[PDB]
Amino acid sequence: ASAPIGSAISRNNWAVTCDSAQSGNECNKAIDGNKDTFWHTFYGANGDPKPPHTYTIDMKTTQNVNGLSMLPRQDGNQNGWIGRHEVYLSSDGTNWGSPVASGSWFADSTTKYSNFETRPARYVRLVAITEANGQPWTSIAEINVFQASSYTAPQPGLGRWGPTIDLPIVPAAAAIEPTSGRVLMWSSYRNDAFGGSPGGITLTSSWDPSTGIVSDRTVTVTKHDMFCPGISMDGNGQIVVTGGNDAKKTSLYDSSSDSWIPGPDMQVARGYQSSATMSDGRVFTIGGSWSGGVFEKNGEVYSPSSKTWTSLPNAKVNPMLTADKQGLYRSDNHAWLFGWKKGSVFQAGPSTAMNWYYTSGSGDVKSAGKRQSNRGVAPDAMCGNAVMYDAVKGKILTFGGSPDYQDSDATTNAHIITLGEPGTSPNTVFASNGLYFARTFHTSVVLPDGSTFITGGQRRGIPFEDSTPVFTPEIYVPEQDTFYKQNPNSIVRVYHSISLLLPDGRVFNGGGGLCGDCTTNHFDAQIFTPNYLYNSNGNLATRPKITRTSTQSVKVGGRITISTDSSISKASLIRYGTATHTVNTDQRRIPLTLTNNGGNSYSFQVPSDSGVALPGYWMLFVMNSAGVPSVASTIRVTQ
Ligand code: NA
Repeated sequence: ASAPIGSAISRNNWAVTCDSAQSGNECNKAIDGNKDTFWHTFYGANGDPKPPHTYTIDMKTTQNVNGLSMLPRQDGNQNGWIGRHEVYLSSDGTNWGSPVASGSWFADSTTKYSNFETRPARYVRLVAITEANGQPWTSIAEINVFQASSYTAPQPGLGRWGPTIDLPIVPAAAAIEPTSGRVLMWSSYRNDAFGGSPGGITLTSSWDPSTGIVSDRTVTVTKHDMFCPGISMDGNGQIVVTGGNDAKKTSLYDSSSDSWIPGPDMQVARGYQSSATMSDGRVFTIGGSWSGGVFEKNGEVYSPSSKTWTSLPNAKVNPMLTADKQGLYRSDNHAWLFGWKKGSVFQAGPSTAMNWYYTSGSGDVKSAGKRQSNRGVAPDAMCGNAVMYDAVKGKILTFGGSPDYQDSDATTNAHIITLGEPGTSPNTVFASNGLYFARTFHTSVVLPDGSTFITGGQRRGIPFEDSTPVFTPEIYVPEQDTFYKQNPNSIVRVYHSISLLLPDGRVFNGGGGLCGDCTTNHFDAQIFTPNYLYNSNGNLATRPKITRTSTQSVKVGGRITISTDSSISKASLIRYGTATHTVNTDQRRIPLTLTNNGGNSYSFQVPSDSGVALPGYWMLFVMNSAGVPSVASTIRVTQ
């Protein structure tokens, strides 16, 4: 199950309108209180009018709406089950504006919801754009509207949440398809659960920011249930998904062909391990005792060229283990890994102990010291996040998490780690005064400007429970060494949520749950629009445009020339991300130094070090003096 974010509104006084209704299947059947009676559009003898179909509610009064429920026809028949939909609010009944929520509902008879940010409204409208099976009708047994306890206008200058994207599944794993710009999400063998999988199947779903279409697809070709895996975008631009429910499998997603390809089996079966792309396009993985057994799982490395997994037994997991109470089952999970110089992998935590992993010969691991500051040695921060916001200066921001995977209090601790040469002890200091809010299970993304957006989580880690939620996101401004609270959202994002940067510079935040019958499944996502996209008036700012790119594929050391429509002040490269269970080893930012060629023409050099400019796909963003970013240009960086 799922749940609405508010309280059901009294349907006493309501006035409802439909595009059609078959006698017996009248509009009002939908708000009668009887799950046995439903509204149904014309059929048979009345004809079969295709969708869109519409349900308009006049609540007669103004309420703080925050959601809606749609209980499908419970008579064993599928006819009229809403797939694609859009929800609109209106204070007047004429001017609706943009949908507050849209996406697709899974084809089943469970109550479906639309949770959205609170908005004062008198009129509601649900548009059924499609029928779950491609049929013409639309049926609704019961429809409810929810209200917030109160309404608080988002404050100016602190970004905005919305709209909500409804999905058929809990997006507990997501990636950005670099070629398409689509957000790819996967759950498990089921749309709402992982437990009891026969393995070999994965439900996936894609959201296209450009069209707003949510398209779903079952993957079986790779004979893998991709729940609880390792994710890395290799040197080739292919997404490497490893283990999880099918502990030894590897599945390869090729954005280019929009296809899933079976990969080689890992040497060791793992679940909940982290994997990281190396300076040579290879993928390194270590740990993962959630599945495939609980024992010391040393490193192994994947060669996209030979399509082999090679064990690196001397790349020892032991030094990176946290002191988790549940033991190894959790202690080797979600390592904060970063591919660095010369085939090295840096492990920034969660363990207090940081380490250098080497991939030559049978591997090696060297101690890089302890995460600490003037405030002390940092404790284990299981499920804390780690973001490399300046790969040129080797700057990594770390924050939140807790000593144990669950039933532990989250921290406010935040640190800056500055990496040097592999084998050396990096410098670590405290970040400002730490987070405004302790959190675990939160997610984060590095934005075009080098700031880090941090959202969701809870104060105390209790998987599948929406307790002690943090609704206030924070942004860390490196230049200022300051954290800034942003406008709060309304939907809890704890265990199993994700965040990804979209090519347009907005953040996609979604998921949480995946616990079957629980009422904590969130079959949605929301868009956060950072303040850099607005002007003072609260309207959207005008964005520089990249009118030209000399090439869309460059070698490390390579030079790119672009023309813009306006004079640009700054530019950055951001590696395409992948995310699951707080881990995102693919994203990183490179601040570029621009050569002003006159006539709004500029050139920049891509770092010559493939351990900085890890190969794969990147997004190029230009900023005007105002600080407004362009939408990204996609650049393939090859070694
Ligand atoms: Na009814």
